[PDB]
Amino acid sequence: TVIDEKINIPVPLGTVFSLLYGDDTSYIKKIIENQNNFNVCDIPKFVNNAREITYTKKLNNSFGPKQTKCIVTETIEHMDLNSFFMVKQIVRSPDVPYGSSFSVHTRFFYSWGDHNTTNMKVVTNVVWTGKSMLKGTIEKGSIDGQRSSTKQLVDDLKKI
Ligand SMILES: CC(C)[C@@H](C)/C=C/[C@@H](C)[C@H]1CC[C@H]2C3=CC=C4C[C@@H](O)CC[C@]4(C)[C@H]3CC[C@]12C
Repeated sequence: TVIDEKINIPVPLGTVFSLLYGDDTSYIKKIIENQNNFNVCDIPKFVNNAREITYTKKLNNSFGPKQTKCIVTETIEHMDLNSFFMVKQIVRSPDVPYGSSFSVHTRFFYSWGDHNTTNMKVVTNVVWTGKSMLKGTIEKGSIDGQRSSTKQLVDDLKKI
């Protein structure tokens, strides 16, 4: 469930918001392009605190499909204008075994830190809409790669 409990971003809350979710989508597009993905759509601005992002993810697993599409729903859930905000991703990947029976939900918690730093926690969980003996492989499939995805995102986020 709890991917990363406390990373610290040496940049203010409002700028981390702008850098990952601002109306200039070029940073997040570079971020997303760096996580083993291709055929990335043109990254939309948020409208009504929601935006859709599509791409194909290359997989190196035991023997999944070894690539799958991803239809990602990204929404800004909570905005306390000074102390914290939170973004929630719902990620569908129809091409994998038992796709359309689940989605991956990841919450990105960003909070005002000391001398106006930003610390983030990342929490995910699979929501199920169908039975599947694969349940516990997908569940730890989601957690495992999300762990990797967060590592690249904070790795690229600090560089700038
Ligand atoms: C045996 C097979 C069927 C197993 C391994 C399939 C695992 C899939 C479902 C996993 C592996 C990589 C995972 C994956 C990696 C990284 C991210 C980035 C994150 O920001 C949203 C979720 C997302 C997109 C997830 C979704 C679920 C994926 C695509």
